[PDB]
Amino acid sequence: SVIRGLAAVLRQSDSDISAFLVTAPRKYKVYKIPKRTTGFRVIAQPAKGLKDIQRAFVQLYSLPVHDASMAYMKGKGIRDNAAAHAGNQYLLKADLEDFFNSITPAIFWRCIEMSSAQTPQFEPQDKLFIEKILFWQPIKRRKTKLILSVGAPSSPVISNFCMYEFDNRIHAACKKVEITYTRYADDLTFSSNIPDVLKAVPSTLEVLLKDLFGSALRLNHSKTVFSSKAHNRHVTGITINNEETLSLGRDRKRFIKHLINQYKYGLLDNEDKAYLIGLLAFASHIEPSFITRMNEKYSLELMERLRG
Amino acid sequence: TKQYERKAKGGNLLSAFELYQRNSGEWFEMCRDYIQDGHVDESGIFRPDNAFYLRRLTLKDFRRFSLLEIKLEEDLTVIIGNNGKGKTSILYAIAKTLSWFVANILKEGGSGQRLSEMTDIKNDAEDRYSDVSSTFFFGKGLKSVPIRLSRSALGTAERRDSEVKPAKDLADIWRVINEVNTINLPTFALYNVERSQPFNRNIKDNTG
Amino acid sequence: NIWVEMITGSDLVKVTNDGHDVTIDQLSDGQRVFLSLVADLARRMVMLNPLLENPLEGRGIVLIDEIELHLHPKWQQEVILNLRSAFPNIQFIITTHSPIVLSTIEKRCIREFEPNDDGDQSFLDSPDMQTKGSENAQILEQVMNVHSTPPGIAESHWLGNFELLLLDNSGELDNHSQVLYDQIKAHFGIDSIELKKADSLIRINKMKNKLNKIRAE
Amino acid sequence: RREERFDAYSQTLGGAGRFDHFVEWYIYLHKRTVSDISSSIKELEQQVNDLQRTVDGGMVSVKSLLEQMKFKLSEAIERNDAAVSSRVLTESVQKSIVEKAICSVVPSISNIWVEMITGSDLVKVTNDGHDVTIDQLSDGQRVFLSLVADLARRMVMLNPLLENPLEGRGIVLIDEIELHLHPKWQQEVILNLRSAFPNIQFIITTHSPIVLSTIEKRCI
Amino acid sequence: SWFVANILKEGGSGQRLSEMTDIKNDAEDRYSDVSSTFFFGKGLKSVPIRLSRSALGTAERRDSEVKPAKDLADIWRVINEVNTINLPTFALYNVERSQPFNRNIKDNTGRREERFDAYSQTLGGAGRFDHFVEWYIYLHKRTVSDISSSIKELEQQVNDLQRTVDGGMVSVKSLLEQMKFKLSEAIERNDAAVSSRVLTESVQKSIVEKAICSVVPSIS
RNA sequence: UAGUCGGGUGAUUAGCCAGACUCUAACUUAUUGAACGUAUU
Ligand SMILES: Nc1ncnc2c1ncn2[C@@H]1O[C@H](COP(=O)(O)OP(=O)(O)O)[C@@H](O)[C@H]1O
Ligand SMILES: [Mg+2]
Repeated sequence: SVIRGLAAVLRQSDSDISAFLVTAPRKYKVYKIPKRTTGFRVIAQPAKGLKDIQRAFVQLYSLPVHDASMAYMKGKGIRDNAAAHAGNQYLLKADLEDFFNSITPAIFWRCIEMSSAQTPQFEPQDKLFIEKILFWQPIKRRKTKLILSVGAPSSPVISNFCMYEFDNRIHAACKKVEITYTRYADDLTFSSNIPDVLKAVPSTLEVLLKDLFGSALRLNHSKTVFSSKAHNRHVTGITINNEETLSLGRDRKRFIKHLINQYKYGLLDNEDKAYLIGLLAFASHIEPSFITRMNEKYSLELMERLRG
Repeated sequence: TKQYERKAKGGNLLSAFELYQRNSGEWFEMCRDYIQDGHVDESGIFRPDNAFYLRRLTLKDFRRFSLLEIKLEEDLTVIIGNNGKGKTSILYAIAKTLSWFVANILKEGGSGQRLSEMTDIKNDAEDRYSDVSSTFFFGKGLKSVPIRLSRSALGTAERRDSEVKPAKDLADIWRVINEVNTINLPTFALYNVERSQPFNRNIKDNTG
Repeated sequence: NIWVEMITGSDLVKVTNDGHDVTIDQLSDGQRVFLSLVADLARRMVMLNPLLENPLEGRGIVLIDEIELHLHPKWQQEVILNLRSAFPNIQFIITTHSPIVLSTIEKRCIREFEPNDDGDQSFLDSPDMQTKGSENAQILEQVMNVHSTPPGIAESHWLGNFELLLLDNSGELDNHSQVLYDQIKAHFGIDSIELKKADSLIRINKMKNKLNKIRAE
Repeated sequence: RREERFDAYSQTLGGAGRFDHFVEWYIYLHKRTVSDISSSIKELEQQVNDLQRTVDGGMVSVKSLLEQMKFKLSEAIERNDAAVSSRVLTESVQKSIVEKAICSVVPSISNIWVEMITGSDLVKVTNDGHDVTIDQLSDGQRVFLSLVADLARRMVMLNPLLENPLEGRGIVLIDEIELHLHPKWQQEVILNLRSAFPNIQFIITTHSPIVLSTIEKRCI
Repeated sequence: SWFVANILKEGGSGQRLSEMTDIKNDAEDRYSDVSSTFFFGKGLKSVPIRLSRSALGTAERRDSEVKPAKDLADIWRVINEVNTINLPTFALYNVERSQPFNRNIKDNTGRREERFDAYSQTLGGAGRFDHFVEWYIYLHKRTVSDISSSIKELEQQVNDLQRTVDGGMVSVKSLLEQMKFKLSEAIERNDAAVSSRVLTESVQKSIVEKAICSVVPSIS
């Protein structure tokens, strides 16, 4: 049935879809992307044919996603995520370990079985094809190890779905004690105006993770961080200032001003100029007031020249 | 790369070092100044601009501890309690972590010490593995150096991996910069109760 | 003082210890162990910090277990101050059982296990009491949870019991209070702290009672 | 060699004890308690009798084996007789005495026993309510355990005729009694030692005022 | 040493160069290399091996390159495991070979009989003449003894013991099981010896005697 | 006191100036994929 649906969407024969899917878990290109300091991240992208199938699958089958999930959501982003916590004085961050690669076919099907909201029903015959669509085989010789890859177009949707019940439970629990909760992919954020309520949250998380996923999904204890207005608070790269407003942060703002000054004296190369323009677009989205101030500081004409 | 250039010019030590390695003058001097710059305070004491210290330690299912977090002082931390509270365990955990810096200052890709599979996993831990997580600080250009030592219990099929690359990366900077132009190097030492030994003047070491 | 003598025909390190010239082998275990620690640390710092005017102002992390090991109380009162003065940029992480050592250290530096822990505590914390400059008796009771007098000795309870007896008999020295007073006097002696405290209790209670009588009239 | 009575004098004045000798001896005691020697003699007697019947039945090939088994039986009887001849406390009683002494004197230890784990004998302790190996004990606990264990072993070996062998005579020297002990333990240590070993002359050195608070000035 | 280690054990490690003694004191590059090239027929004209060591604190490690030696030694080891083959001898005889002879020769534990005892201490410098004497006496005893007579005797003893257990003496079942195990072990050793395609002890003796007499002029 | 937030200045990732904050307590991250902002059409 899944095959027939995909074939219709992709205007291909059932037979050619089925044939392609036989070795689909191996149809990934692996490459490295440099980290911002030292080292590399390893990325596995599906082949073009497989990407098309994955997108078609996601189109055909709507899986439930909690409102606290901020990542990969139409019309939502890092701004919305940060804004959710901007009014609270105390902040807690937690992180899940090896998030995408921890999600296996077993977890996926368990979540389908467990799900409260209206999940698509799959025929047993289709289950094998679905596994081949959604999960990557890192080790050629080990046919039994299938995992989600970050680089696949279906991985965001599947990961959000797998966290649906988790998000439901923790959101409900937090709401009772006046804690704001949001999730951006593997990044969990908790904020409150009440002192000392946040201390209990990490233990609660470990119990819930064990309940829902056993030992498959775990908290990264080194990445559990408490903060307050006494210290720096940031949420998904956005600084929350002490006036309870979203900010790019002083250092980033000073860097942008530096670049603008260099541009004013015709010192920016084309690459740096392009970079500056992109960063100003982002700045306009996060902190429009900053753009106003730059217009005042540097002459509207200069800024328009730059952005034109 | 342009990205590394920006970070390095912002004062990031790792980026400056990466640029030095790829282009192998300016970047070398940046790295060396980061390590060597300092001033003499009002009391006549030299103070490095970029201090090096352990900020935080976390122990998970290690010996007596199910999950324990300690925040350390930059100058002096004193741990107190009754016998059997795990005071020595804490120092052992730190010393093993520091062994990874020492190994890599001596030798590229040197190996530090390990947690014991026989003794170091908590006896009644449901998960049969232990973690020692440490975060070190090295000035405002390298605010976080995270290390994790891990070990699974003897005869467990699933084996838990240590994460030591950040230690190695920092120790590499010290080693390589020193090789080109001499720098001052950090001292790491553990003095446990074994320091009480009988003295023998006559037994002389021929190992270096 | 410390120096090398070669003149006997073998290389000997000698020290002036308490005004007497001795070999290292002649030092007490306490002195030798402490000397060993400092000597070793100084050697390493000198070797690793050749560009500093004072190489002992180098960076590093030093871990010391049971800093009071083999040290007399007198030495315990100086050890932390001397170490920090000699190595001003080292991070020291120390364990101790000594209230005397704790009396020389600020509460912010102290991390203290909860007494009934059982290894499920999440975060270590500083004591409530300021330790630096405090009396050792207070540190014992407030920080280390140890009574000022040994609980397994009967005589340790006598002054407490004496006070209770005084309070039970409206402040008057009855037959029972007198017996115990005499026992305290006999055991601890005429100029003992314990007896002086007892005497003080008698005097204050007599005065309190006199006030009470004046108020009743 | 650890079962020989005068092993109690081995390295007594060397300064460290021999805690390793204790462990060996204690495991030995455990094995003998679980397997009595007379049943082995009875079993060996039965085997010798069965082998003698086979030799009497014409199987001359097993005569060499019979002679070996008779030798083993004679040796077992001799050991039993020597044990009987030494008028010694039973191995079970010895074990119990030492266990009680350790648990009474060492505050964190409530129980000590020998487990057969895998294919090796391991001494285990209940320390602060948790079961651990000796190697898992803190240095302070181990050092003090070592002292008491060693002393108790020697007393049991040297005082076989006493109902309580720890009430024997002797002179024990202890340098820095407070070594590795928290103040709470320092308040108990002298009382516990004197209670467990009432007829030993103790000559001790200390830097601890807390220890001195438990002692009469005449002893100082 | 690298060939020997890997013939004996998969992943065996040979000897490394010393940082203290093997590196030239005034080496500008602050590392040392020992490079060797071996030949093994026209199929393997070049087997390169490099032993390397860098000084402490150098910016780059210099590691040894030993894979070809290990690969070749693995061929010898694996093929030998399946079907016995002839193996290469490696030996060093230093001036240390001149040393006095202890007459007081050790009892046959049975290590000297094992084929790969030939690689024991082979590159130590002195040989092991003591091992020769033990092995040679062993060979003599086996030659004077009949082959599988112990097995035949053990076979007879197991048969006699089996008859006793069949006759209703269940007490000797434990002894029968022990003797059956001994018999099986003896047969297995015999079979392993048979399986290992090895020369008879008589022949081995003869070869060695002839060698000694031929090479050493004063010895007939 | 320290750390933190950041309005201004400053050929400007620096420095300096002004104002503020303080649950034991941020460590600024990752693409070509996904989402968002901008550009193109
Ligand atoms: N693997 C383990 N599992 C459980 N408890 C352990 C384990 N290892 C050690 N312990 C316990 O931890 C304590 C060790 O104390 P230690 O680390 O030496 O601290 P301290 O020096 O303060 O006495 C003892 O109480 C011992 O029973
Ligand atoms: Mg992009």
